[PDB]
Order: sequence, then C-alpha cells, then structure tokens
Amino acid sequence: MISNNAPAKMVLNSVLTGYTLAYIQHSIYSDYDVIGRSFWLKEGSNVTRRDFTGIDTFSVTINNLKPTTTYEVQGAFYDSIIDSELLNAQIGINLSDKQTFKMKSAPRITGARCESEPVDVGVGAPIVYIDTTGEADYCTIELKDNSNANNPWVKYYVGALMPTIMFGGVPIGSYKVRISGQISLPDGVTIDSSGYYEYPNVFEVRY
Amino acid sequence: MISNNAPAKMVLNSVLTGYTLAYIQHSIYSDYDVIGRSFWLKEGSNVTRRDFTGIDTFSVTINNLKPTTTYEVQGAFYDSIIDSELLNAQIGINLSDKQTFKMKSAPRITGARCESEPVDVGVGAPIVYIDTTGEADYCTIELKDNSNANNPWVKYYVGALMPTIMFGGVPIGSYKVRISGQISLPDGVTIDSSGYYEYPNVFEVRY
Amino acid sequence: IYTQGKTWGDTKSGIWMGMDNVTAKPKLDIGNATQYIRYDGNILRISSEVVIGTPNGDIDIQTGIQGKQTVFIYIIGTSLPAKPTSPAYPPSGWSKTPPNRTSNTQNIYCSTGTLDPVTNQLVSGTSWSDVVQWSGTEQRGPGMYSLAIANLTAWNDSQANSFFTSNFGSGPVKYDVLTEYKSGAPGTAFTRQWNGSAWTSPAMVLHGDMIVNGTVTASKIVANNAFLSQIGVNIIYDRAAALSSNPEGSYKMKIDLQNGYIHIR
Amino acid sequence: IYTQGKTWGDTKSGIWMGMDNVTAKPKLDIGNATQYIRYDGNILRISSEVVIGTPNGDIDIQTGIQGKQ
Amino acid sequence: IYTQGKTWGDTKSGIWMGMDNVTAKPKLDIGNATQYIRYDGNILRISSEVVIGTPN
Amino acid sequence: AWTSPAMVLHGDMIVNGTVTASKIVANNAFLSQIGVNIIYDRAAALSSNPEGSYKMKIDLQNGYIHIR
Amino acid sequence: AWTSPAMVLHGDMIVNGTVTASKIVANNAFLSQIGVNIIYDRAAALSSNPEGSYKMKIDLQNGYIHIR
Repeated sequence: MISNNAPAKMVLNSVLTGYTLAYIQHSIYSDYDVIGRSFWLKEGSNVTRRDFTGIDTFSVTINNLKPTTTYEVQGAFYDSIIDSELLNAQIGINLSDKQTFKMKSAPRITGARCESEPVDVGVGAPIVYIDTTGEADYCTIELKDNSNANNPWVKYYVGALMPTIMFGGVPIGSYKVRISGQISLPDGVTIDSSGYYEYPNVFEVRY
Repeated sequence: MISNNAPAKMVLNSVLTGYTLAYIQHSIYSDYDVIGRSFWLKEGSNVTRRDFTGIDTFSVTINNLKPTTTYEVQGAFYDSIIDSELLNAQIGINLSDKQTFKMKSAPRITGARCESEPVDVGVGAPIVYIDTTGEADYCTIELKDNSNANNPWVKYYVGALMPTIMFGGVPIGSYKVRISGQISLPDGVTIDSSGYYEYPNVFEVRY
Repeated sequence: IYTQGKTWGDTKSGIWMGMDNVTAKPKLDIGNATQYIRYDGNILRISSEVVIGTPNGDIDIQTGIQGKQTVFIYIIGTSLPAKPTSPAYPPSGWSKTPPNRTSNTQNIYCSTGTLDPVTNQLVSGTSWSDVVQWSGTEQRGPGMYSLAIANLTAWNDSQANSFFTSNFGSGPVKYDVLTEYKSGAPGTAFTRQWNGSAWTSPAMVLHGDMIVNGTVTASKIVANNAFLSQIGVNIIYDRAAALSSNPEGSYKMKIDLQNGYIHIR
Repeated sequence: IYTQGKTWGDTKSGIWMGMDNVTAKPKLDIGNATQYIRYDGNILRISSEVVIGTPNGDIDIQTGIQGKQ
Repeated sequence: IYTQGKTWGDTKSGIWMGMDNVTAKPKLDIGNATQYIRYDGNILRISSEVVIGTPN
Repeated sequence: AWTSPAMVLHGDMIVNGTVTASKIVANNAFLSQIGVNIIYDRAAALSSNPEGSYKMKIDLQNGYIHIR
Repeated sequence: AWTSPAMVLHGDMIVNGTVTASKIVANNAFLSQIGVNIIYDRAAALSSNPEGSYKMKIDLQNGYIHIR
C-alpha cells in the first residue's frame, strides 16, 4: 500500500513578459519529496524543456528567449522517483495547464527635433522632442556629441515611455539620440535591458 | 482493488488581510474526483462556511467579512463523492488545520481642523490639518461643499495614512469631509477600499 | 530671499536664504519646524531622511542582471567523493539529476552556490558546498531587494508583504530591506527595512557604492560579504545563533575575551 | 522663484523654489531630468553623485603623513 | 540670483544660484572659500560636515 | 573597469543606528560581537572559487574547521 | 583629543552596493562570509602591540591557531 504520490499539478499565475526574459509565479508544492521544477517552452513547432532544480524559491525566470514571439509554458514539480529520462518523457508527473503569452517589443524612435519653449518673454530654452514607439517602462534616453567620434554617451531622460518624449538641458549642437528601454519583473533583482537603437539621422539643436 | 480517495488535505500557504477582503494562498489539489474547494471561517461566536466554484487558481478572495474581527481559516477540497449534507457534517472531508489571523481596521478621522498664518501683506494661504486613526496602507480623502444642498464629493488628498495630514489649494466654501482607505490586494489590479467615514462636524476652511 | 514671515530656523513652515552680515557667512533654511535642511556657515543639518542615488542607476543596459540558486544530486557513488572544482553548472563529468544506483552505491548531493543564468555557471566565488550523502530528501539569509510598482505614491506595507509571501512564501526575515519605486519613474522611490514587526524607513539611503577615506562607526553592521585584513573581536557567535536566538543558547562559537576556547554544538 | 517655464518634478533644466500651497509644503529642484537635487518636505532625493568634505580635510598642518615597509 | 560681487568660483563668501547656457545645467554655490556647498551640474560637493536626522 | 561610486567621504563616518550593505571592504576592523555563517582567508575570499584554494576555513553552520 | 567627523547619521543607513572604509568599528556584526588574514582580541587589536593577544587565527601565511 506504501506509495510515493506525485506532486500536485503546478499552477502558474499571469506570465510577466520582458524581451529576452520571462517571469512565472507558480503555486507552492506539498509533496514531501519534491526536488526540482521544469517548464516546456513551445515556440512554433519547437519545444524546449527548461529545468530548474532549485526548490527554495517559488518564482522562475527563463534567461534566454526569442524576441517578439508567442510561446507556451507548461510546468511541473517532480519527485525523487522521476529520472532525467522519465522527466524528458513526461511520464509520472502532473503537468501544468496551458498558458499563452507574447514577448515585448524594444523601444524605437521615429523622430527628433529642437523646439523653443513657449515663453511670455525672453528667449525660451530649447527642448528636445522625440517620438517613441515600443513597449517598456522608464526607458532611458542618451545623446552623443557629433563633433568627435569619441564623445561620451550622456543620459538625459529615464522617465516613462510616451508617444512623445520631451526634456531639456541639452547644449546647442548636433547629437545622435540613443534609446534602450527597461522593463523589470517582480523578482527581486531581475531587470531587463534591451540593446541600443540609435537614430540614423543626426539632428542639431539651436536657439 | 477498486477504491475511492478523499481529496488530500491542503495547506494554506499564506493569508493576506484586508479590512473587508481576505486573500489566501493554498496548495493545489491532487485527486481527480475533486470538484470544488470549501472554507470554514470562525467569527469566534458563529461559524460561517464559504466555498468557491472552480479550482483553476491557487488563491481565493473571501468577501463580506466583519471589519476588526479576527477569524480562523480551515478548509479543503471536496470531491464528487462528498455530498452537501456530508460536507455540512464535515465527516470525510479531511479539512486543513485551522489558522488564526487578525482582520485590519478601517480608517477614521479623529479630528478636523484648519489653520493659517497671518500675513502682513497679501493673504494667508488656507491649509487643512486633519488627524486620522486608521491603518490602511494608503488612503484617499474627499471633500464636498455643504453650504449647497447637493454637491459632488471631490478628492483632494491621495497618499499614505498618517497621524496628521496636511493639504491645501481648496476653495473657500464650508465643506464636509469623508475619508476612505484603499489597500492593494496581492494582485495588482484588485484594490480593497473602505466604507467612507465622514466627520460629523462641518467647518469652514480657515481663510 | 524668503517666504513672508519665515526667518532662519523659525518654527513656521517656509524658506529662508541670505547673508549673516555679522558672521559674514551665508545661511540657508528650508522646511518645516520638524523637518528642514538648515545650513549655517559651519554645519549642514538635514532633519528629513535623504535618499542619494537612484535604483538601478549603474546597471548595464546592454545586458540585464539576475540571480538564481541550484541544488543538484549527482553521484552513483560507493564512497564519499571530493567536491567539484570546476565552476560549471554541469560539473566535471558530473550529472545534473539524481541517477539510478546499484544496491552497494549511494547518492551524494551538494548545495550548489548561487547560479548565474546568463553565464550558466557558478558566480565568481561561492564554491560548491560540502558534499553530503543524500538521505531521503534535502530561515534564509537576509538580503537586499527591490520591487516595481505600477503607480506608487508612498510606501506600501501590503505590497511588500505580498511580495515576500509570494516569491519566498515565508515572509521577510529580520534586517530585510525592500525598495519600492514607481514604474515609469525610478527617481521616486521608498525604502524600508523590516525589523521585528512592520517596516521602519531608514534615516538615509544610498543606491550606488560608498567610499570613505577615514573610519566608520556604527551600532551594528550587516553585510552579505566582507574582506578585512585585520579584525579584532571579543566574541563571535554563528549568524543563525547570533540573530535568530537572542539568548544564544544554541551556537558554534569562538570566544576571544576571557578564557579562549572552541565550542562545537 | 524659478527660471522661466520651469516646474517642480519636471524634465526641464531649471531651478524651482517656493511654497506649494496644494500640499502646503516647501519644494525644491535644481538640475535636469536625470541629474537633480529634488527636495519635498517629506523626503529629499539627490540623483547626482555627492562628495562630502575634501581630501586631507583633517591633516596635521605642522606635520605630514607617510608610510613605509 | 546672487549676492552682489559673487561668482560660482569666487573666493568671496556669498550665494550664487542660476542657469548656465554653456552647459544648460543649473549651478548652485553657497559658502566661503573653505566651507561651501558647490553643486556642479553633474556632481554635488559639500565641504562643511553634514548632520542627517535628529537623535530620537 | 573604473567605477564612480555614489558617495565619497574624506573625514569619518558616524551612525547612531545600523548600516547595512551588500558587501564590505576595510583594512581594519574593531568589533565586539560577530555572527557569521562562514569565515575565510582574505586571499581565498578575494580569489574566485575560495574553497578551491583556502588556507584555513571554518563553517560555523556545519561546525567544521579545516587547516591544510 | 576630540575631533569632528565628516558627517553623522542619527538613524540607520542602507547601501544597495558595497561600502569601503579604511577601518570599521561596531558592536555587532551579522555577516555571512568574511575573508580575514589575522584576527586578535578586541582589546589586543586596540593595543599598540597585538603580539600579546589571547588568540590568533592567522591565515595569510601561518594558517594556524595559537592560543596564548
């Protein structure tokens, strides 16, 4: 009569998605011999079994993924009585229910121009206008002086991503604007940062 | 050989408390015949039974609870075998061990006041000092000009509940004040609010 | 230049900035009576707690950052083996999952240190734990944490409690600290350390790194790691015994003061 | 007192100092969107790197310092 | 805005606070030539010792 | 890479309360009570994979001390 | 003599990164991993000559425990 019951079916919460990353909050195991967790990514017709043997935490994050691609995640706790081959065969475990989610799109910029601040008197200071399209939060935006090719990249804005983004404090000159949005996850330290998508066109700001 | 199995007794992983809504994290069922999950609250004088259809999620939201009333939580899954009468008897359910939690208290305003500094030239800016006694994580405060028979309540302060709240920029008419607290459920979307508590006194803004 | 009525170091709320002709020293006063930033000619006082730096200020934008922990059971072994030396999640010819064994052999695991998913190997340092025979089935060290909130206006104890009881499923431990920032605005943030019950905001917060050419004195210091050339101490408990048990009944301790001895317990 | 077309907690590059009657607290902000010294009555935030004191601030004037092995 | 005969880098004790079109970065200086709060647009420098919080 | 910190100081630091940090570096330390999970040698701790090369280690959690 | 420090905190402090200092003084240190070459008694370390210390877990070169 003695037995070793399988772990209960894994239950996944909403899939927090960031480009090249993921976050899945699952349930709490109850069986006495749970020793690992795994997930079967399904991109198109390709299936990837990502396995995490750490039971300490109850949140997971897939380090590597394909940008802007709908996936499918199925998770499952497994006991000690399940071997690598058995787990590969999905035999003797309770797999989570299907869940669909899509990846995020890195920010991209449409334009950049210099505009003088509307003022009631005097010479209003220039304010840089850039139109941003993408998916992120508190995207960072930088600039590079075009006088020399070795000039540093200077951050100028980390505020929330908007269809139109404005900021001041830009000295008169010509600059190449660079953007790379960020998106965090509930996990304590996981932060997602895209590549740099610089504007091909150089723009100049003047009074 | 043929046999029947009662659902395995679940374990309540954690309970987050709202002064009107209760959030509980519980383990997952492991038996095929499971049809639903039920809970048995204890007001300390009368026992109340609550059950929620569907077992898709690992969390529940118990509603319609008496504020400032500690409760005890014990429940488990009941399979198709369990009958309504048998469930009421709780004979074969094999419920989970009880757990006691304290239910928070809604905000209240201890006193209403308004003072402003005399000024040699110009006009002293009205300010409102109002002292609360609540424990909500963050509370919103509304106002309504009582001089007119009917006016729409208007929010003026949004922030953390404090022993003393300071705000200004309000018109001159005499006002009635209601205070409500809002506490965020573990789910980001859902927020548990409070019944609006209103100061019986009505006062003119200190001009 | 000052708000009407306000004077340097006056109770009424306002601001003040100007000269002190007699002392020939600039003065500044901003804030309420209880909270204020007052600068005389010789001292700068800030009553209200100050936060310097911003969350995730000095992160790599090319690549993010993340942390993970792994524990694998990895031998069909007749005798206790020597712990791995290669820092690779699959160690040197070493399995990643509990294999099948013959009756004579046994199973030995290792509490592998933190794993780096980006490199898929043990982070620099933190070698493999002591290998222990796996029989049947196999508190947490307080650490620093940060969380993102969609629309943050003030500290949210409920959100932090939900965070800990969701991720770790066990609630925060003493000396834990969580910083909450508004999504779309890392500049606005709130930080609090959980001690005993509830959260107490600290008198000051720093987000980058602190460099002091001189000395530092504090009531107590907690850090996940330290590298000290010379250390002088009278008593040294174990971390768990030191913080978990106030009476320090259970221990595995050294005693430099008074009689010096080694106690195993 | 502020530079023209500047508001507290804004991406502009001006200075703002005055009494915020809405919240009845003094306010301050010096710097651009990223590097700034923003103060609200409740809490102060300094984005930019901060240095306190100067090197050799408490060095003995009569005698210097040195090290040897 | 400044006290008369004062500049951001002067040795005179005084107050100077304003913009700088050269860098478009606000600049603030308050104190004498040896005890001051020099806030460059990019780095905040304090000379005199600072006290944070109040005891109890 | 050379990294600019968040705080720079040149006098001394005083903290009535407590100071917490991810990690600490200091040439000297004068303490009264210490509660630590494990103790290493500076040469081993700085070097990667300390337990591969360590002159003396003590595991307070496991009640073990090793000398080569 | 007496001296004035760089800056004083009357409450606790939190540093999300690493903190470096010439020397540290504190009552209670709750760490998880420390790399140390030589350790003396608090009083002995404060002494001009630490050779008279009660204990020494010297690790940089000797790597031996000697109790005086």
